[PDB]
Order: sequence, then C-alpha cells, then structure tokens
Amino acid sequence: GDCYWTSTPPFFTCTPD
Repeated sequence: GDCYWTSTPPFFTCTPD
C-alpha cells in the first residue's frame, strides 16, 4: 500500500502492500 518516484518509465510505480 505504497508508491515511489522513479526516473525511467513508468515514472511512478506502486505496490500491492
């Protein structure tokens, strides 16, 4: 239940937690 920022695509990724 949390996400994080990233440079390469996808620019934004999330988690099932």
